[PDB]
Parts: sequence; structure tokens; C-alpha cells
Amino acid sequence: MPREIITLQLGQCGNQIGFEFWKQLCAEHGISPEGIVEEFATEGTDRKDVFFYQADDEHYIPRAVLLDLEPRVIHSILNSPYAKLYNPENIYLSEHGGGAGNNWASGFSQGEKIHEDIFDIIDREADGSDSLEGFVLCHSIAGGTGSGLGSYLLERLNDRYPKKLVQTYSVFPNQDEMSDVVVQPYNSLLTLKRLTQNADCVVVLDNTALNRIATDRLHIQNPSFSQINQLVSTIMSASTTTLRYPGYMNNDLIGLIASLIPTPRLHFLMTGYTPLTTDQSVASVRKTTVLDVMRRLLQPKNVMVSTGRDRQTNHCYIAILNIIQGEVDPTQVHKSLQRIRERKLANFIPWGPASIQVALSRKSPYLPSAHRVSGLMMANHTSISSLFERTCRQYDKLRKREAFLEQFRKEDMFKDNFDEMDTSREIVQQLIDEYHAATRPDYISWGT
Amino acid sequence: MPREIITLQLGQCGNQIGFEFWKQLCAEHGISPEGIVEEFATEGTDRKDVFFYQADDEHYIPRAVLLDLEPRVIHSILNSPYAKLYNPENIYLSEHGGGAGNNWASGFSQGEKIHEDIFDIIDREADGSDSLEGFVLCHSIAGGTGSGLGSYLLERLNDRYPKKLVQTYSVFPNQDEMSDVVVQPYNSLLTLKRLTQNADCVVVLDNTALNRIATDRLHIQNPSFSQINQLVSTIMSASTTTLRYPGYMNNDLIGLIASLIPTPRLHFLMTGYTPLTTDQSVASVRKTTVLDVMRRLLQPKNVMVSTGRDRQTNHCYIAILNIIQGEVDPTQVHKSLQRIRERKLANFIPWGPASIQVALSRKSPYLPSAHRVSGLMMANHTSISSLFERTCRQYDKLRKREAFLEQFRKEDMFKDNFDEMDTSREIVQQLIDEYHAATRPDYISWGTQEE
Amino acid sequence: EEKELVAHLRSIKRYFLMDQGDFFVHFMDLAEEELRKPVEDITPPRLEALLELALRMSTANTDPFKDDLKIDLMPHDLITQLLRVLAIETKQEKAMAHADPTELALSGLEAFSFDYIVKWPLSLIINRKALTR
Amino acid sequence: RILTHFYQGIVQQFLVLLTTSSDESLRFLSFRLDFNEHYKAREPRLRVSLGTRG
Repeated sequence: MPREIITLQLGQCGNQIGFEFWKQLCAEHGISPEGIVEEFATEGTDRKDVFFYQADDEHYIPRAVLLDLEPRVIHSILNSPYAKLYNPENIYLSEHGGGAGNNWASGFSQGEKIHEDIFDIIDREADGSDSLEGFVLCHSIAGGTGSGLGSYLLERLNDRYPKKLVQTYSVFPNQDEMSDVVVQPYNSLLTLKRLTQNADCVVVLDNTALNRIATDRLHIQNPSFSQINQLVSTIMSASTTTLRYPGYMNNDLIGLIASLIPTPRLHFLMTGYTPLTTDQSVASVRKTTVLDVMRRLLQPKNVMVSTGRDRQTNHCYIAILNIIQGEVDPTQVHKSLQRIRERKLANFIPWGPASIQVALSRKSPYLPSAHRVSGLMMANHTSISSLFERTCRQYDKLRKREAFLEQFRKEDMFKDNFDEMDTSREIVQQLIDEYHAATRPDYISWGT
Repeated sequence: MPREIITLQLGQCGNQIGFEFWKQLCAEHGISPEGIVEEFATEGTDRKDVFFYQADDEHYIPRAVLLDLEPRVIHSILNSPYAKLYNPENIYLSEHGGGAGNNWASGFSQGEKIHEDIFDIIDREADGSDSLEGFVLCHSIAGGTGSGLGSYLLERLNDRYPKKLVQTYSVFPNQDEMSDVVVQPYNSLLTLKRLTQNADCVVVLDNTALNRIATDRLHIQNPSFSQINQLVSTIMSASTTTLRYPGYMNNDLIGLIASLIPTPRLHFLMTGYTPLTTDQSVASVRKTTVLDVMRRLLQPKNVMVSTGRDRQTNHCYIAILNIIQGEVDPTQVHKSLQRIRERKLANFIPWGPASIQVALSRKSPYLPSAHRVSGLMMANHTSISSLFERTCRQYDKLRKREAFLEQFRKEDMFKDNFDEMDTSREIVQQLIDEYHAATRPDYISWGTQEE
Repeated sequence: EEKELVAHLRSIKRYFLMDQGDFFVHFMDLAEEELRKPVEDITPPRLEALLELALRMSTANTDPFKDDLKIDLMPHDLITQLLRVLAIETKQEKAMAHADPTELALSGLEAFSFDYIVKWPLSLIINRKALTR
Repeated sequence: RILTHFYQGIVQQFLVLLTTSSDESLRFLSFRLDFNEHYKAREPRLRVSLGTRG
């Protein structure tokens, strides 16, 4: 049986991402907003049971959990056509409806208050899974609900489900923009603490990188939350394509993530997407070759991560996984790898063998694709530390100024001290250094 | 001759359930609201004489008795199209019409007040029944009318028909929900006492489970009594299909339940229905396989009983019977059973041989079925004890506070003491332990003088 | 058309070539415990039931030729089968083919093979040499 | 107890015959008869045959 995945969408940003993801999956699989397979959805080649459950022999219901501490967003979601896609028994809603006020400590306290409800929802969804691998949390690290409640949920899942895998879709705060969320460094610190102690995999979604990509790549002068959510949904779709387009390889999440996490500590993943196109440039289906595809993917303008230009650290890729979707010629893949090696388009770890894995994938048959070939890059690249290093520097800048800490001291999670934030900052600094160390042969002894 | 069955609809909920059941049976068998077989009812393969009597050469009248201590529900039934289904000589109505005031003990006393009329009705129906097997009671256990009248009926059936079986479909109070009726646990306890002492089989219908099923399957946020009644009518139709679609085996209720009740105490059955579909999804005839049927049966979302997640007790199925209706290939049944066993999808009793029974049934030819294949699950599962254990815990919580007991103390059954509640609690404890024991090898000696 | 040569080849790809990777992943995830048993401890009926249950419970149920898929218990372990194959191109092919089955209780993983029933004239394409390869 | 022991012996002999039976349906009937493995738990002879022939 498939390894079912429960999707947890946390806070405003996380819930928007989850909703758009479920919409995109429905569109790709030809699933109606009510969870019933459309008559046109005759291609039974997708593995819905990883991410969706069948309610009947005909109705596929997303294995999606929509979680918010504030009722406004949940009520707005419940007014969409997709209200029937998610199993209502897998939905835990905080009774107080007040949200976390963009406070991680408040989100954690709300999670503690809704702990029973959340774990009841989780168990109810778990019994519906024949071979549940684990839970996937989609949230923002900058808010209160997705950060605080998400951290609480991660802690309780780690304590209660120690044998299940924990993947996260964690939206990280913009590190290049001055965050209006003065406690974002506190929220980010608490989320990094939980990722270090209680998460098994952290997918970093930098809102700064999303805005940068929308401006430079999507030609969006003022990226709306909706446009960012649609880009995120496209990324999630690409990440789930191997579930949605079954094939010979990478048919399971553990197979997908094994190449990205060489050691249990090296569990911080960076993402890449291809082809990156501006909304206006859909018109010309470019006959991109695997070499051409990878070359455009190797361009930072097409990279879904905005890493700062670190001049001091010779950042390098620790590992690369290329998930390519669409019509792919194996000889073109071979030539692409050859050209990448000849051109040294990727630097690998010096302390062990490392390479770019390439997967060729089919597109969803129910959604007409304007592009013959699409691609996801999963990469471990030390320059991703520069995003983490930039977040750490912003944290240190607030902590050194004690800015907005009185509001956290008002909350019980932060009432007595901010030691969790300082330990998180130190751990994130060590993470940045290790990512830089992972470019060096001495990474074998890094952190010893 | 068929084993005639008298259908007893008790109290507001029971009478509504009985009325909707008779409507559904009439529609499935092509019986008019006047008791005449509809022209579409050309499949003379149904055994009407089990549940219906013939009024004339053409008209089959249901062998159904609607009994209530409150006149409102009976009057609403008599204003329905099904007023002509029941023999009026088999109808005994309490003259006071006042109900039990939501008191089970009051309902029992009201049954005692109409005892003579009720037993006269029972005797008249028995004489109208060629081979009356027994009575099927539809009632609620939480109220006064359906619960008290059910207890009275159980006592009087045990006294008058001690050699006949009495099965009930008894709607049990939600044991996981705190009843706002502080004496609801007392009424339920008195009803459980009477079911332990005077009933032979109680089908427990937990209103919490009914609401949950309406919510998950009918998408009803607040399940109405009508939605629960329509689910019950579908269940009754499925339970009567083997009477309406005769075959080689299990063509009668007694044949169906004989395999299900291993010991007199182990008479607590769990039910399942499949496929559960929303009315809108009739369009796509899914080629559901016997394996697909069995797989859907194993889903808790399709079980008509909301048992709590007991983490401490390894509740298990004692036995499972799947009644499947529609086109079934025997080789598909065999492969399905093989796969179910291989996958260990069900835990069976440890003290004796146990398996998932599978029944293949025809659909009614007179009723167009939107589904090629339908299925009922009958199961003995120890988690059903959790409903009984939860009811016992709720009773003890109410009894320890004597809350709202003064209304029951007005009635003779509860006037002097609440011993019926304590006996119900002890019986439910023994039932819970036996269901837990039935997962264990020591179930062989559970309840043996050597629960 | 009548022998559906292309359809037979596509079926072989789906099943013999493990093209339906999710089906095989699910089947192996469910069956590993049984394949972990010693060859003498494997219940052939249990393996067959697990095979049919994975076939029907996976998307392999959507394969129109899924019923042509049979379970084959290799007379040699995967290591012994490998040794036989390595001998196939060597004069040892007869010696490894005639090599007694390894007394080591092969795991079900090592004994696992598929069979495919090909009727004449479609059996002309999936020949015993072709089937063995 | 005596009747049960006789029944278990007869069931064991029936299972032996089924394992020696050519009919697959009889083997499937035997497999159904011990779904809870009550006789297999109670009759050692039923435990040995499946371990030895497989």
C-alpha cells in the first residue's frame, strides 16, 4: 500500500499554501472540488493514496489537514469550492480563534491548548492511512500560528510518533527584507530550535526569495500573496510529481530525501525549479535539451532560493538532485551530465563523493502542460547557509537590541528568558559553518 | 412457512424508525402504502410472510406493530401513507398518550398500564402469523417512551413468549457525549438492566454514532433525526434483503443470527454497511470487487458504531459477517477472503475458531439499485463493549450524583431504589470484560463456573 | 492484432520489467516480512495470497494483463540464480544450472520470481528461452 | 472437552487430507476454518505441516 502523507497547513501562509496545493493537485488529477473523480480523470496512473485518500470507489479526498489558531482564515477556506476535498475528521481547529498574533510563543501556547484536539485529529487521520509514513507540516516561520503552533505540533509528533518520518514545508521569513515582524527573529529562532531538535527535514521557503523570483523571474513588480502561493503550489506539485506520476524510481518519499540528507544532521534542504518562466513567456515552447534545461536550472535567475553573495565563504553544493518532468531523452540526460561535469557546473562536497542525481518524470496527464520538459532541483548548496546566515544575523541584530522582547516576555513560553532563541541562533550559526565546512574535506570532522 | 416477524416501533425515535423502515421495505418490495403489491413488484422471490401478511390475494400488509406511550408519534404515523400497512387489530396504544416524561421507569410503568392491550395485540398478531418467530423492537434507550416501553415490552415478551426469541434494534444513548438529560444515564441504565434480564438481543444504536455517520457520509453538520432514520432504514433494508432476495442460505433472520451469537451473553453485535455513498454519487457505477468491498468494510469510517479509542484494552473482533448484495463472483469472494486473512485485516477471538463470514446476496429485482454491489457487515467486535463501558461510566457518574433521579423515583421501577442501574452496570462490566476476554485465550473460561 | 504482440510486450514491461514501480514498492513493503522468512519457512499459499493482494490493491489492478502475472518460486536463490546467469555465458552454465539449490534457506527475496502464462500462438513470442531471460 | 478434543483431532486429519487433497478449494476451506488459528494454535500437527512442506 502507498505511504499516505498527511498535509498540515498552519497559520495564514501555511493554510494558503495548503489550499493552493490541494487545488493544484485536484486540477492535475482531474479531481472535482468535492473530491469526486471527474469523468475526464480516466488516467488512474497517479498514486493518490500517498497524499489523497479515497472516500469511496470514486471519490478521492485529499489527506490534508487545515490548521489555524484564528478562525477567519479557516472560515474563508471553508467558503471555497474545495471545502469537501479534505477529510473533516482530520481537521483540528483551536477553539479560541484568536490566532497567535504573529507570536511564535503564542502559537506554541495555542498548540498546547489545542494539543488534545490536534492529536485526536492526527490519530483519526492516521487510522485512515494503510501505510502512513508520517506527517507533512506546511507553515510559515515568520508568523505566530504556523511558527509557534507548528513547532508545538512538531514536538508532539516527535514525542508521539518517533517511528514516523517528519517532513516539513516551512516558509522561512524574508532575510533580505527588514521584517515588520519584530518578533520574527524570535519566531524564526523557535522554529529553528524545533527543526534542530524535533524536525527530521526542513524545506526552507524564503519569502525574500519568493519576492525576488516574482520580481526578477515572474516580472511581478509587487508580488501578491496569491502569486507567491501559486508559485509555491507549483513547487509542491513538482515535489509530489513522483507520487502523481508513478515510475521506475523515486516512488517514495524516503527514496526522494535519502539523496538530500547524507547524515542525520545534514537535513536542511534547498529547492530548485525548472523551467523558470515569466507568466508572459508561456507562449514559446522552447525545445530545451536536458543540457539546456540543466543550464537554465543552473542559472541563479532560475533558482528558487535567493542566497546572498557571500564573498568570504567559497560556498559549494553538498548534494544535488535534479527531478526533471516531461518528455526526456536518456541520451540528452547523459549529455547533460557530461556537459555539467566538463563545465564543472556543480561543485561537490570534498569530504565524500557527491553528484547531481537526475530523475526523468512524466507530467500530469489531466493538466495540459505548455512545456515539454519541466524540472525540479533538490540541492544541498552551502550558499543556502547565506540565507540562514542572513536570518541569523537579523536575529542577532534584534537580540543584541532586545527589540520587541517585552512582548514575548508577556507570553509564558518566553516569560522568563529567551534562552531558546539564543541557543537557536548558536545552532543556526553552527549550521551555516557546517554548510560552509561541507564544501571542505575536513567536513568529515566538522562539528566534532 | 416463513418465520413471521413482528416489528415493534417504540417511542418517538423508535416509531419514526419503524415508519421509515416500513416505507423503505414497501418501496424495495413494491408494496403500496395501502399494502397492495405494486405492479412493478413482479419478483415473487421475496418472503413477505416473514415480515408482511397478505390482506387479500394481492395486498401484503406489514407485520409491524407501532407501540408508544406518547400519542404524538403514533398519531404522526397514522397520518402517514403507511397507516394501512399494519393490522389495526395488532395495534395496542396506551390510552394516556402522555409518554414517560423521559423516564425509563415511567415508560415501564406505562407499558404495565397498557400491558393487557399490548398482550392482546401480541396474541392477535401471533394468530395472524403462520410461523411467528418473534418481535423486533425499534426504540430509543435514552428517552422515556421508547426506553421504558422497550423495557416493559421485553419483560412482557419474556413472560408471555418465553420460548420465542426477542431481538431489538434499540437506539442507545450516546455514551461518549455528556447527556444534558441528567437522568438519561439512569433511564439508559434501567433499559440496559431490562435488556440484560428481559431482552435476548439488543442492537445498540448510539446517537453519537448516528450523528457522526450523518456528518461524515451525508455531510450533515448537525444530524437530524430524519437522517439517522434514513440510515437506519437503509440498514433495515439490507438486513431484510435476504428475506426479499431468497437464496440457498441465510434466507431468514433466525438463520442469519444463529451463527452470530455463540453464547447467550455474547449477544452484542456490531453492524456495518457498504458502500456508503452520498445520494449524488449514484451516477458512476463503480465496479467494486469483493476484495474492494472487504477493504472498504475494514475502514472505520463505514462502521455504524462510534467506539472510543481505548488505548489500554486490546479490543478485537470476535466474529465478522459480511452480507454482500449484488453481482459477486465466488472466485472473487475466495480471493477476497484469502487477501483479508493474508493481510490480517481483522483480529479474531483467540479462544475459538473465528473468521470473517461473507454472504453474497442478490439485489431486489423490483427495486432498481443504483449500485451493482452493496454490502452489510455484521461483526462481533470488542470495541462495541467500549460503548457499553462508556454508558456504564456515564451512569456511575450520574448515579453518584443522583442527578434528576427524582423523576424516576416517581415511577415504581425506580421508586424504591436504582438497583436496575447497578445490575445494568454490573452486566455491562461483565460484557466489557468478556469482549476483552474474547480477544484472549481465557475467553474459553470467561463466564465459566470453573466474564 | 490477434496475438497482441505489442500488448504482451507492454505487459511484460509493466510487470516483468517492474515498470509499475509503485506496485512493486507496495508489494515489497507488505511482503518483506514473508520474504525475510527462510525458504523452508515460506508458505507458498501465503506468498501467492500476498501477491494477488498487492496486485489488486495497487495500481497493478489497472493493468488489463495483470491476470497473466504469475508468481514463480525460483529453484535457486538470487545469489545462486546470479551464479547461474554469470555461468550462462560461460561453459559453467550447465554446471551452475545443474548446481544443486543452495542449502542456505534463501530469503523470499532470493527465491522470488514472476511467471507469465503465454498461450499459443502468443507463446511463440514469450518463448521458454525468452521467458527464462 | 472430550468432544472438543475429538473435533480437533478430526479437524487436524481433515487439514492433513486437504494438504494432501488435489483440490485447491479444499485447501482454501481449511484455511478459512482456521482464520483465527484456533486449531493451529491447539493442534501441533497443523503447525508442523505448513512449516515442513513450504
